[PDB]
Amino acid sequence: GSSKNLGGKSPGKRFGIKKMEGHYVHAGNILATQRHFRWHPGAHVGLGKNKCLYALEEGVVRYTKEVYVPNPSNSEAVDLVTRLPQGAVLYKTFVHVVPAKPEGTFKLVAML
Amino acid sequence: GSKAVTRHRRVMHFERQKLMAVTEYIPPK
RNA sequence: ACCAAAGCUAGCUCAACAUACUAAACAAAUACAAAAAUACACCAAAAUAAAAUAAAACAUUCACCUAACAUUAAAGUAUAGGAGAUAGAAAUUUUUAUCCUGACGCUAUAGAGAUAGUACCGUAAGGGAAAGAUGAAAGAAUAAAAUAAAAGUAAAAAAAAGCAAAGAUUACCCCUUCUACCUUUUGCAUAAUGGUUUAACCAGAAAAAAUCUAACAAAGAGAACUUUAGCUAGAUACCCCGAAACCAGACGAGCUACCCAUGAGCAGUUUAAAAGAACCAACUCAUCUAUGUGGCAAAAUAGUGAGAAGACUUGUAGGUAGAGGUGAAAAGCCUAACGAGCCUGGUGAUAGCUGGUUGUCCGAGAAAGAAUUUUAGUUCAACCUUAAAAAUACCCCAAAAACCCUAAAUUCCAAUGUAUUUUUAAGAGAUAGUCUAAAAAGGUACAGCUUUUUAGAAACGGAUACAACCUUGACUAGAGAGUAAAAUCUUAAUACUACCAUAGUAGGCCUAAAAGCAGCCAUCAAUUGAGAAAGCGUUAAAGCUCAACAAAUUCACCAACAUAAUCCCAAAAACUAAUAACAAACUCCUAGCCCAAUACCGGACUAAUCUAUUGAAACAUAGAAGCAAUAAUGUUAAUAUGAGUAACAAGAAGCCUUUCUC
RNA sequence: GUUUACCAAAAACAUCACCUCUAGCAUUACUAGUAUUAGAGGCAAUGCCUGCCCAGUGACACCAGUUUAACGGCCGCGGUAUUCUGACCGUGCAAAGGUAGCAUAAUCACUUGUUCUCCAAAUAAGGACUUGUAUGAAUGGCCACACGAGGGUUUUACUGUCUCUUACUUCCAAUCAGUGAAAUUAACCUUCCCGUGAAGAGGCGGGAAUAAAAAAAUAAGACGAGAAGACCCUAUGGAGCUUUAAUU
RNA sequence: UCGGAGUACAAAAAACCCUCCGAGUGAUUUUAAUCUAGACAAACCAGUCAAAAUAACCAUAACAUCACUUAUUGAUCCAAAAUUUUGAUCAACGGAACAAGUUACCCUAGGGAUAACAGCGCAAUCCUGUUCUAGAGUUCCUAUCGACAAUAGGGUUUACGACCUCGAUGUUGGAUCAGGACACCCAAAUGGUGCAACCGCUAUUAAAGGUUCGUUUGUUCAACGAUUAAAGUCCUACGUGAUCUGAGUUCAGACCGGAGCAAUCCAGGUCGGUUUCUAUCUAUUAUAAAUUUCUCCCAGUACGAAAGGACAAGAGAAAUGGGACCAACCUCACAAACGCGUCUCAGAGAUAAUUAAUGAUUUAAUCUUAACCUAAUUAACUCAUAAUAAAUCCAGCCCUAGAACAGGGCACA
RNA sequence: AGUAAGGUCAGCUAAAUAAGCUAUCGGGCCCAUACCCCGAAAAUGUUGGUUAUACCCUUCCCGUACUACCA
Ligand SMILES: *C(=O)[C@H](CCSC)NC=O
Ligand SMILES: [K+]
Ligand SMILES: [K+]
Ligand SMILES: [K+]
Ligand SMILES: [K+]
Ligand SMILES: [K+]
Ligand SMILES: [K+]
Ligand SMILES: [K+]
Ligand SMILES: [K+]
Ligand SMILES: [K+]
Ligand SMILES: [K+]
Ligand SMILES: [K+]
Ligand SMILES: [K+]
Ligand SMILES: [K+]
Ligand SMILES: [K+]
Ligand SMILES: [K+]
Ligand SMILES: [K+]
Ligand SMILES: [K+]
Ligand SMILES: [K+]
Ligand SMILES: [K+]
Ligand SMILES: [Mg+2]
Ligand SMILES: [Mg+2]
Ligand SMILES: [Mg+2]
Ligand SMILES: [Mg+2]
Ligand SMILES: [Mg+2]
Ligand SMILES: [Mg+2]
Ligand SMILES: [Mg+2]
Ligand SMILES: [Mg+2]
Ligand SMILES: [Mg+2]
Ligand SMILES: [Mg+2]
Ligand SMILES: [Mg+2]
Ligand SMILES: [Mg+2]
Ligand SMILES: [Mg+2]
Ligand SMILES: [Mg+2]
Ligand SMILES: [Mg+2]
Ligand SMILES: [Mg+2]
Ligand SMILES: [Mg+2]
Ligand SMILES: [Mg+2]
Ligand SMILES: [Mg+2]
Ligand SMILES: [Mg+2]
Ligand SMILES: [Mg+2]
Ligand SMILES: [Mg+2]
Ligand SMILES: [Mg+2]
Ligand SMILES: [Mg+2]
Ligand SMILES: [Mg+2]
Ligand SMILES: [Mg+2]
Ligand SMILES: [Mg+2]
Ligand SMILES: [Mg+2]
Ligand SMILES: [Mg+2]
Ligand SMILES: [Mg+2]
Ligand SMILES: [Mg+2]
Ligand SMILES: [Mg+2]
Ligand SMILES: [Mg+2]
Ligand SMILES: [Mg+2]
Ligand SMILES: [Mg+2]
Ligand SMILES: [Mg+2]
Ligand SMILES: [Mg+2]
Ligand SMILES: [Mg+2]
Ligand SMILES: [Mg+2]
Ligand SMILES: [Mg+2]
Ligand SMILES: [Mg+2]
Ligand SMILES: [Mg+2]
Ligand SMILES: [Mg+2]
Ligand SMILES: [Mg+2]
Ligand SMILES: [Mg+2]
Ligand SMILES: [Mg+2]
Ligand SMILES: [Mg+2]
Ligand SMILES: [Mg+2]
Ligand SMILES: [Mg+2]
Ligand SMILES: [Mg+2]
Ligand SMILES: [Mg+2]
Ligand SMILES: [Mg+2]
Ligand SMILES: [Mg+2]
Ligand SMILES: [Mg+2]
Ligand SMILES: [Mg+2]
Ligand SMILES: [Mg+2]
Ligand SMILES: [Mg+2]
Ligand SMILES: [Mg+2]
Ligand SMILES: [Mg+2]
Ligand SMILES: [Mg+2]
Ligand SMILES: [Mg+2]
Ligand SMILES: [Mg+2]
Ligand SMILES: [Mg+2]
Ligand SMILES: [Mg+2]
Ligand SMILES: [Mg+2]
Ligand SMILES: [Mg+2]
Ligand SMILES: [Mg+2]
Ligand SMILES: [Mg+2]
Ligand SMILES: [Mg+2]
Ligand SMILES: [Mg+2]
Ligand SMILES: [Mg+2]
Ligand SMILES: [Mg+2]
Ligand SMILES: [Mg+2]
Ligand SMILES: [Mg+2]
Ligand SMILES: [Mg+2]
Ligand SMILES: [Mg+2]
Ligand SMILES: [Mg+2]
Ligand SMILES: [Mg+2]
Ligand SMILES: [Mg+2]
Ligand SMILES: [Mg+2]
Ligand SMILES: [Mg+2]
Ligand SMILES: [Mg+2]
Ligand SMILES: [Mg+2]
Ligand SMILES: [Mg+2]
Ligand SMILES: [Mg+2]
Ligand SMILES: [Mg+2]
Ligand SMILES: [Mg+2]
Ligand SMILES: [Mg+2]
Ligand SMILES: [Mg+2]
Ligand SMILES: [Mg+2]
Ligand SMILES: [Mg+2]
Ligand SMILES: [Mg+2]
Ligand SMILES: [Mg+2]
Ligand SMILES: [Mg+2]
Ligand SMILES: [Mg+2]
Ligand SMILES: [Mg+2]
Ligand SMILES: [Mg+2]
Ligand SMILES: [Mg+2]
Ligand SMILES: [Mg+2]
Ligand SMILES: [Mg+2]
Ligand SMILES: [Mg+2]
Ligand SMILES: [Mg+2]
Ligand SMILES: [Mg+2]
Ligand SMILES: [Mg+2]
Ligand SMILES: [Mg+2]
Ligand SMILES: [Mg+2]
Ligand SMILES: [Mg+2]
Ligand SMILES: [Mg+2]
Ligand SMILES: [Mg+2]
Ligand SMILES: [Mg+2]
Ligand SMILES: [Mg+2]
Ligand SMILES: [Mg+2]
Ligand SMILES: [Mg+2]
Ligand SMILES: [Mg+2]
Ligand SMILES: [Mg+2]
Ligand SMILES: [Mg+2]
Ligand SMILES: [Mg+2]
Ligand SMILES: [Mg+2]
Ligand SMILES: [Mg+2]
Ligand SMILES: [Mg+2]
Ligand SMILES: [Mg+2]
Ligand SMILES: [Mg+2]
Ligand SMILES: [Mg+2]
Ligand SMILES: [Mg+2]
Ligand SMILES: [Mg+2]
Ligand SMILES: [Mg+2]
Ligand SMILES: [Mg+2]
Ligand SMILES: [Mg+2]
Ligand SMILES: [Mg+2]
Ligand SMILES: [Mg+2]
Ligand SMILES: [Mg+2]
Ligand SMILES: [Mg+2]
Ligand SMILES: [Mg+2]
Ligand SMILES: [Mg+2]
Ligand SMILES: [Mg+2]
Repeated sequence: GSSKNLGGKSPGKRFGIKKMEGHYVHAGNILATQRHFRWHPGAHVGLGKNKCLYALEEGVVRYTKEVYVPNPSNSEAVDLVTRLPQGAVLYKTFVHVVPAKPEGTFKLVAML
Repeated sequence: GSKAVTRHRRVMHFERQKLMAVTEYIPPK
């Protein structure tokens, strides 16, 4: 007969994880890009409008499993928490960047 | 080449045939 | 020993100088149909060049391409361009005369086409060759000297067997081992392409950026420019053959289509007929068949046919010319090819397409991701080559990477093992893939099928033969040695035989009839022993047999599956001792010059020419190029094979030229 | 009568006839003519006929409009007389809805339609039946005389066409004498069978056969020789023809 | 062209004329600024995020939101608008500023990279055999058949793939000559039967020989007439055109119907239409030892209620095929050749299915991949037998011998 | 096979404002029937989705239509 399926061709968006644990990253480097929320941002990690994770401070990237406390203004998320049984807590994975360089140091500029 | 599952007792690779012949069952004597 | 071989002149090429540029010969005849002494005339003319090509198509555009007055610079700048391809000035600058001119140009397939625009092929425009060799004397031809070396033959035919050879061997064969060579492909002994063989001739060319060497250096360069180590100079580079076509100008209607002039043919026979009537010759066309097919003939011969007083055949001569002529339209004919002639010029037209591409040796060495009137091609990325700089590359433990279920396993990373990797500067090729194992998809859970991902391979050994499977780190020499993959695969299977039968009772029900034996229901009971029945049978009965008596005691689940076409296919073998043996490009042993390859790239040497200096029985260091041919249905010339084969011709006798036969 | 000189001589073209169209006129055609003339075309004598349609296109008028012997066109759905058929009726669209005639034809397919005659036997031939839903009226329909190197069928007569080949002559042929060519050719010391293999082997593998040469024959193979396949596809390769392609 | 899910199971990437959903924009107001560290992605062109800093406004305020939110889009040049800015189903969506048909009148460069014919691969389709019995067969599975299903093999048909050939592998049917297979049509032997006999149905074994002549069609096929012991199936480049045929397909001409405004087109029909080759090599160029039908007879017997009606054995005559010959007839104008005419044509061994005897494993029985002996029994095949037979005159002439070369005669002829 | 394309009252048409004609049903006129006049009833093939429906899309079903070519 004839083909009925159309438009199935599309290149991948290269969504995935960029920096593994232990990689030394600087401020602005994109830790990971994702379609849905696969890894939630953690300490010293921002979040762009396209749900990409970028480090805010120079340091070492670390991955961690932590608890999830949703924003009360998010109606869908708080509803899921409400229906949970008393003995359960949500767990999500997070990406952290432990700072390495200190904020600054004091040096002698003038001795009057 | 043929599929993984066929209807005609797919002929094994010659190296695999030696494997099937050296791993036979020898009943105790 | 024939055929052949050798020679160095003829002359030519590119300049320079230069008079200033249609030669030589013109007695007579020369534009009547040229080379024919002699009569009232006409005579003459101009209209932009177009296109093949480039823009990967093609419409605007496309250098030079008729007419510039040059050189050093301004400058490939200003501008003009489907602003694409490419096209491209000027203002303003520079330039000292005459001699010193000859040759790192050829030597008879070269150099002009040339011994010559002559032979010869074309009606015409036009195309256009091959061809020379003695010596001081050939007024030394019983003449002399020289290579006796190409293919092809002769001297001298051949003796089983094989890409014609190698290993050898006392010995030519006999033995053993080897699927011609290029091109083109995933893969060719292939029955895919090309070549009969020999000689001669025939195909890589450019310097912007770069690397190597050198001069001078914050400056370099013999003006005009470039400059934050640069500038100047040298060296290192990019082919040949081929279309159908397109445009312009010439020459062709002596063949043929049609027409205008001027002529010439149609006998007999039949009819008041010279009626596009009738029979049949000359004459003109060419229906059918057979010979012929490199033929007698680039369209014919033999037989047979149609017209034959007309819209008919035919001679001479003239007219219409390619964007056209002509046509009783067949897209016919216009000089043996006309969906539009031929010749020359534009022309070395242009081809992503086919074929070809000439010495030795050595180093490293790539199968496809993305766009594309693009998938027969290009331009990028990856990979790779040459040179250079730098520091980290592979392997990589623990930790770490998602939410319903989910395998093999990947990503990332210290150690460790090992030398690899990145960056910078130059680059081309490739971008048409085949199978095996693994995970999938389409299909017939078909294909030597097709589309992707991971991995492997493309032995001169093994699977008899064999691109893809297995053994293998591809050097040279040896008449040494150890080993790896590996050589005939299993079963071809099933005997089951004694003895013996009687009770209630045709159990109830059911049905035409149901007596163990359609069905329903129940399944008790005599006898030590035997089921209200396991099978067969009867319309229903009867009857046979099997369970139970006794007798008696090898073992007994299961395992059976037709055939193809030229002629079956190593020969053969059940036991003398087997973790044997024989067996490679692997690995040891003795010496070394110390490890394969297609496209592309790198390096070292070198045959033969000329020139600058050496050399002086034929070379050395350098500088230059018409610098190397087993392959283009290659060119010219010469040789073979087919083959002494196909095919060709003269009537007889005699007294020789006269009589006979047709 | 004419045509594809060199594979088609015909059913093609031409042709007398009929019809449409354009032109009122002078020194080179038409024409030394003047609408009973002359050109641009169609269709094919004669005979009987040539039906309906200017909506579209074209032409004319160049305005309304007029023209089909100008290019061209010339219909559905549903019901209805016991059954069948459909005179008739409802409804819709059109510029009109295929009229006369002929017909399984040279006429898509169905197709070897059905039937009769011809034959011992008929996918042939002739005569009828006939929606041919794709026949059809000067892109002409239909009928007939004569004519035809056109195409098909039948009877009669003849015969080597054939059942079934044979005899004898001439040109070829083979031997002798003379002259002496062509396509072709990688090298060949040039076998058969099965198997293998770029999938059809003289050459590889496993086996068989095997003194060497000459002359005369038959054509199975050498994917025989001949023409860089005419079929097919590809090429940002050509050309001829047509127009409602683009530019002009 | 762009996005989402599976193929792509766990970092990324990853294809098909693969399987399923979408997009070529709306609604609303929070109308969303300037400037810069660092990165994801990627051939390129493009696409994406983004701290700090400045301005805006709670006076130390930057993510427009929702619809699977992911896609909702277009490069230069050029054109228009104020200079801010805008412009394409350029959808062939990395886009030529603007361009359709047909060629069977075709041409050129190439491709077996790519089709038609043939081989090969494969077996969907096709063919052949077996396993399984529900049932058909009055009762009765398998005398003859056998649904729903199982399994093995053949390579004939139409397909599928595009692997060898497009610097050519010539293509249907006939004519000639046939080579081969057996899944056998006839001829021979045999088992079973719903087999009395006759005529049949079915199965096993056997391939030496044989398998007709005509009307229509180009036909293979098929229908029909007549006959035969039977008019087999199939392979061989659906054998065979360097042997022939060209009616059909399959060029250029021409009509009819249809499609197209036309040029032209139609696996739609009709009429016409060049069939080349001198053989280099390989291969090859005569032994025989028959086969079938019909008649008569057995016999109107066997067998059957009757109707019907045999086999074996015996005898004879023809036909085809192999190999020969002219007395006659006939072809016949040579003394010969020739058919339409005449002549001749064979014994033994050996077997397959199947049938029977003796007999053990199993003291019965049982034809025995149990032994010994022995019997009835297809065709091939093999052989008896028959043909051939002398080594070494050969110039010349003749010949019923012959292409050449050979061979037989030449004493009485 | 593929593509194209349609279904609406009993029937045929036009619109989606489901209308018009006819048929069918009731009544009147006439001696009766028909004509004629008057009144009433009647449907969007099918499934799902189209803000909600209909003209649309989708599914199912019937039937219609073109093409099937070069060797
Ligand atoms: C099929 O017809 C084709 C020829 C086309 S041109 C007559 N066959 C070729 O072999
Ligand atoms: K070839
Ligand atoms: K080729
Ligand atoms: K070649
Ligand atoms: K003339
Ligand atoms: K001649
Ligand atoms: K190309
Ligand atoms: K009973
Ligand atoms: K004629
Ligand atoms: K009109
Ligand atoms: K008829
Ligand atoms: K004629
Ligand atoms: K032959
Ligand atoms: K494009
Ligand atoms: K198949
Ligand atoms: K071919
Ligand atoms: K036979
Ligand atoms: K040969
Ligand atoms: K005779
Ligand atoms: K037994
Ligand atoms: Mg993709
Ligand atoms: Mg996807
Ligand atoms: Mg595979
Ligand atoms: Mg161009
Ligand atoms: Mg080009
Ligand atoms: Mg020009
Ligand atoms: Mg401009
Ligand atoms: Mg010369
Ligand atoms: Mg020379
Ligand atoms: Mg010589
Ligand atoms: Mg040898
Ligand atoms: Mg090979
Ligand atoms: Mg190939
Ligand atoms: Mg290649
Ligand atoms: Mg070859
Ligand atoms: Mg080729
Ligand atoms: Mg050749
Ligand atoms: Mg330079
Ligand atoms: Mg041009
Ligand atoms: Mg011209
Ligand atoms: Mg003339
Ligand atoms: Mg006369
Ligand atoms: Mg006459
Ligand atoms: Mg003529
Ligand atoms: Mg003649
Ligand atoms: Mg003749
Ligand atoms: Mg004659
Ligand atoms: Mg005549
Ligand atoms: Mg006549
Ligand atoms: Mg002229
Ligand atoms: Mg013309
Ligand atoms: Mg004429
Ligand atoms: Mg014509
Ligand atoms: Mg024509
Ligand atoms: Mg000519
Ligand atoms: Mg060229
Ligand atoms: Mg590719
Ligand atoms: Mg590159
Ligand atoms: Mg780990
Ligand atoms: Mg590391
Ligand atoms: Mg390519
Ligand atoms: Mg592949
Ligand atoms: Mg494959
Ligand atoms: Mg392929
Ligand atoms: Mg790979
Ligand atoms: Mg080997
Ligand atoms: Mg080694
Ligand atoms: Mg018992
Ligand atoms: Mg059988
Ligand atoms: Mg053998
Ligand atoms: Mg060894
Ligand atoms: Mg190497
Ligand atoms: Mg290659
Ligand atoms: Mg030198
Ligand atoms: Mg040279
Ligand atoms: Mg040479
Ligand atoms: Mg040739
Ligand atoms: Mg050559
Ligand atoms: Mg010579
Ligand atoms: Mg010779
Ligand atoms: Mg010869
Ligand atoms: Mg001769
Ligand atoms: Mg005539
Ligand atoms: Mg002709
Ligand atoms: Mg003719
Ligand atoms: Mg009239
Ligand atoms: Mg008429
Ligand atoms: Mg006519
Ligand atoms: Mg006519
Ligand atoms: Mg009319
Ligand atoms: Mg009008
Ligand atoms: Mg009639
Ligand atoms: Mg008629
Ligand atoms: Mg018809
Ligand atoms: Mg006929
Ligand atoms: Mg006939
Ligand atoms: Mg008739
Ligand atoms: Mg018609
Ligand atoms: Mg008309
Ligand atoms: Mg007509
Ligand atoms: Mg007349
Ligand atoms: Mg006639
Ligand atoms: Mg007769
Ligand atoms: Mg001779
Ligand atoms: Mg030999
Ligand atoms: Mg073979
Ligand atoms: Mg061999
Ligand atoms: Mg051998
Ligand atoms: Mg001869
Ligand atoms: Mg011969
Ligand atoms: Mg060969
Ligand atoms: Mg052949
Ligand atoms: Mg050939
Ligand atoms: Mg070619
Ligand atoms: Mg063609
Ligand atoms: Mg292209
Ligand atoms: Mg072109
Ligand atoms: Mg061109
Ligand atoms: Mg032209
Ligand atoms: Mg136009
Ligand atoms: Mg990146
Ligand atoms: Mg900020
Ligand atoms: Mg542009
Ligand atoms: Mg594109
Ligand atoms: Mg893209
Ligand atoms: Mg462009
Ligand atoms: Mg034609
Ligand atoms: Mg060609
Ligand atoms: Mg390919
Ligand atoms: Mg063939
Ligand atoms: Mg084929
Ligand atoms: Mg073949
Ligand atoms: Mg099979
Ligand atoms: Mg039954
Ligand atoms: Mg099967
Ligand atoms: Mg192929
Ligand atoms: Mg060839
Ligand atoms: Mg035959
Ligand atoms: Mg035979
Ligand atoms: Mg048999
Ligand atoms: Mg029989
Ligand atoms: Mg054949
Ligand atoms: Mg034939
Ligand atoms: Mg022939
Ligand atoms: Mg042949
Ligand atoms: Mg013909
Ligand atoms: Mg016509
Ligand atoms: Mg004829
Ligand atoms: Mg014909
Ligand atoms: Mg011969
Ligand atoms: Mg011959
Ligand atoms: Mg008898
Ligand atoms: Mg016994
Ligand atoms: Mg014997
Ligand atoms: Mg003698």
